Amino acid sequence: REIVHIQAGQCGNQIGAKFWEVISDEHGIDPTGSYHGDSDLQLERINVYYNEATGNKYVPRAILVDLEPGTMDSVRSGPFGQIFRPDNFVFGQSGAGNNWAKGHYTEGAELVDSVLDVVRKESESCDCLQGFQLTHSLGGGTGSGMGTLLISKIREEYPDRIMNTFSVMPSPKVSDTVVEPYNATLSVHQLVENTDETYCIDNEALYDICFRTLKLTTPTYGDLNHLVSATMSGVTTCLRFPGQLNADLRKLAVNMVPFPRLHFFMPGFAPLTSRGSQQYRALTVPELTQQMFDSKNMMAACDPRHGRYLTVAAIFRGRMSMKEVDEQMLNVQNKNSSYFVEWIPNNVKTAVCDIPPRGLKMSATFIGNSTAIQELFKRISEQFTAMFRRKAFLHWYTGEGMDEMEFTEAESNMNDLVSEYQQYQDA
Amino acid sequence: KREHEREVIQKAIEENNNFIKMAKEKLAQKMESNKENREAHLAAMLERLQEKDKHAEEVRKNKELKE
Ligand SMILES: Cc1ccc(-c2[nH]nc3c2[C@@H](c2ccccc2)N(c2ccc(O)cc2)C3=O)cc1
Ligand SMILES: Nc1nc2c(ncn2[C@@H]2O[C@H](COP(=O)(O)OP(=O)(O)O)[C@@H](O)[C@H]2O)c(=O)[nH]1
Ligand SMILES: [Mg+2]
Repeated sequence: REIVHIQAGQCGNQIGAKFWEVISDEHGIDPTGSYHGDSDLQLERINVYYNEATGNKYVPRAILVDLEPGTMDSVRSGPFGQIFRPDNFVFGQSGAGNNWAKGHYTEGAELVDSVLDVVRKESESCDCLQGFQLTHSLGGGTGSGMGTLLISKIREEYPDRIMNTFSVMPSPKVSDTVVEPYNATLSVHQLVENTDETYCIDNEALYDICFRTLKLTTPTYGDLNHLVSATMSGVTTCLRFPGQLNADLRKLAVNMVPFPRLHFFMPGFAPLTSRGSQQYRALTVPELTQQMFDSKNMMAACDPRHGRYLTVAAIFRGRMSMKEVDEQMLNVQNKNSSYFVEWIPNNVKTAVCDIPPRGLKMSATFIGNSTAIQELFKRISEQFTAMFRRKAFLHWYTGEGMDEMEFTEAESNMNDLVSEYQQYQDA
Repeated sequence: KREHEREVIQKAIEENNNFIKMAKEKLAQKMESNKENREAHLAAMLERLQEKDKHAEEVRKNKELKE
């Protein structure tokens, strides 16, 4: 059950690279591709993400995409930069200028076919391809515009594989340009149609977690991406290690997505750790359970008490009592059962995996399909219309051939998605 | 969606071309109208200096006629 990973633009390749660092350390693969681990749980599911090369080396099934060479030379220089298959660096030279239209229609279209060539060569070496995971942001031009172009073309070539994304939402608190709300709205329009599962990673929440909880007065993308790679490691635990469940991307979609358009997940993580400084008291199972449901541990800046949980996945990591985990999970439901829709029975499912993440004895990853996520889309929608009602900054997009109409369509699809979430929060 | 994608990029091309074309024609129109104008103001200046010479003939012709 091979997964093909794609990472696109500056943000997508920065969090992409951290992901492969983190899980590589977990599977005991070193920066040259050689395995130097102790357990065999490490290698039982290694092929979900790694291709095996002659010499018994492990090479990520990862395609690195950008319209600029900058960040990708950074990856290739980074610690684990040499583990990536070099044919899988597909990049242009012009960049995308934080402009969704350039990534999706002009610059990106020039490059997309050679990206699809690498994707095809990766797929054809797969016994049973599950599908794809894309890391990208929605606020720039490459990961946003070209990333959603790739998804639209991958779905045309592989209509029956699962399409999974980690999508970083823009925020004025960690903002590169004023046009981020435009790019994000155009992208959400694509995501609603063409993905099965998207983890909404809100730069607004990562910032607030760094500032309030981690006591970092000046968060950097480094501080944010530490949180992102711990979440990405947590949510993919079930794919990468064996459980009582034989977990894959489609079973996840089947159990998490009751209506096709409502596939935007709130991730959460516990304990929240800042980079570098470790703390030496492992959490207790009661503490993991309480924090991972705490709004302060959510990676989408949405208040879960303002919505209802359609479904929930919880993945505990470490040596712990499965009896006590079952007990604490049953306790949080039965105590706050009003926040779980009553018309999906037993909509909370929990897994435990023996291997903890690096530097923690106990961790818990939360994946929520909450109607509270509409708060994120409302936020971006308000920022969009503030500019769009004055046509501000549109010339950057009409200059690439786009029409106002296409903005009106994307905004209106995103507002329907908001209304569709409110439908089921009252149900 | 593919046909829409090629329409958008055809439109960007068509707009860049139309902008280059119109700037090209605006300029040739200005440079031509400006040459006509400058030449007409000079030709009118010479025309009346050359009238000064016809009047200088007329005046020298009178000084012989009257003698
Ligand atoms: C309410 C609910 C939620 C999920 C499931 C279910 N059923 N099968 C699978 C799931 C999820 C899952 C969720 C939590 C614990 C273990 C499995 N999952 C998975 C796949 C890939 C991942 O990266 C992470 C999780 C499966 O493979 C059933 C009901
Ligand atoms: N969390 C996080 N967000 C990022 C990072 N780099 C960029 N972003 C976000 O992505 C947006 C910029 O888009 P970007 O992906 O850099 O443009 P691209 O090169 O065309 O893909 C900004 O709003 C940032 O908030 C990063 O390393 N971490
Ligand atoms: Mg940027």
